[PDB]
Amino acid sequence: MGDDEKKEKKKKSKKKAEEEGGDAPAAPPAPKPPSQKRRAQRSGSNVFAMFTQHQVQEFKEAFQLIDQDKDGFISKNDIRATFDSLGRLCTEQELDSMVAEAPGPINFTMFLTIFGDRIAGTDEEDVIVNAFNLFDEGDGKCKEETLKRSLTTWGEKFSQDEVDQALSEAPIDGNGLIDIKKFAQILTKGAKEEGA
Amino acid sequence: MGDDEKKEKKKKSKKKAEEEGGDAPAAPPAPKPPSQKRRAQRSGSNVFAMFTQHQVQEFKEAFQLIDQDKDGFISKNDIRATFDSLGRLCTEQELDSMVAEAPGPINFTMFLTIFGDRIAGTDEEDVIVNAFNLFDEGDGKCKEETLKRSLTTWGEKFSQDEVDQALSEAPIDGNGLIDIKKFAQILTKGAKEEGA
Amino acid sequence: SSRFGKFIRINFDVTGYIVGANIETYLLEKSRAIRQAKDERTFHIFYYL
Repeated sequence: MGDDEKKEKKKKSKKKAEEEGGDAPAAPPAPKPPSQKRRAQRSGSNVFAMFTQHQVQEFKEAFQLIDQDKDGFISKNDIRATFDSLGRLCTEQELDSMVAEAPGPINFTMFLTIFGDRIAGTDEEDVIVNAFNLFDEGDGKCKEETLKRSLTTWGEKFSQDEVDQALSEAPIDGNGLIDIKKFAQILTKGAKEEGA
Repeated sequence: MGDDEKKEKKKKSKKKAEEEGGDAPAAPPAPKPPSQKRRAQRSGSNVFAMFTQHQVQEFKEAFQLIDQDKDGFISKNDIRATFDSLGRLCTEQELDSMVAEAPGPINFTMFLTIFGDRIAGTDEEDVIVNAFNLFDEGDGKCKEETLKRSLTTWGEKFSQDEVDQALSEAPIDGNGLIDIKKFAQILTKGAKEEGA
Repeated sequence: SSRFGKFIRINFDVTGYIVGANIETYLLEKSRAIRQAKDERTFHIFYYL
């Protein structure tokens, strides 16, 4: 019991994260033990308060062209619908990776924690931006050749196929891959185009 | 397999627009090899204040104000007795037509289905300041002679009647119809009731 | 799928008849309840209640 809170959140958690280990297969993902909701709480997470006056109502300011359940929602059946019609995606493999930001009602009182989960969900800035911003030294960046040396020679070694695809793609910007932006392409303050 | 996700994509409808408005489209995505549905984005959500923060709040929450008998739809008798509960009533015909701005069951969604989609009407107030604020030669005012002479003579013309009505309402001071206030006089957080 | 497996002892008197009989089972998939993998489920009954 409280598994009722967790059936409403086997709906909504599941919003994080049970099928997430997609193409990199079948990981040790989000757990059913209730304390672990706060490991799903990792850094990159801001959630504005309930009678927000509005950073939460800004989600009404776009609401119209997103929702499912309009007494006012986006359910399981709406990222296991909407992302296929709004931001990205999922194989049964990556199913509730992205659909793990709604396996259960994104009510307005959950739009709250979906632009919350936008500035949160997938390993956000403190993880992604800092993956290389911590290898980095300062008001800086990381060297191209040294990052080639990494991707192949450091850790789980990758293929030629993997390097070439991530080479033509790499934002090489002055002999150095603009790491902060290779990650935060996904973030800042000037776009209202994708995800939502 | 790779399919059960795609089974689920159809409950969006079952409470948003479609159960009135197949008009406002379910947009088919999800081609079975689920690498594919990363092409289906709605890229670019910006213009002037679509949800304006003192207006569309109220409209939607005036579903919780305009649904009087608390059924979940809006009847002919909802709009009426709820306007009567404020004051100025439409006749049943005026109401009938104002309901017939949608095909029938104006419920919580059909209401906002016509509400948001209608993006056009009058000019914005800051454009309306530009109206006479672009005629002034400095920081100053507008000489009254010039506002009288223009409204009658220039381009689209008024009648005497048309000016005199506008003139008892027109805040003349120092032989100068200080335009900035008259603009706010016509169109600020304006009057209720007339729609929905 | 099931996850359990078993044994019997059969004690006999002076004349050899069935008198004692002793069944034992060995081990279980006893672990998942507090860690289910993505797209897996738990022990049947929870979901049912």
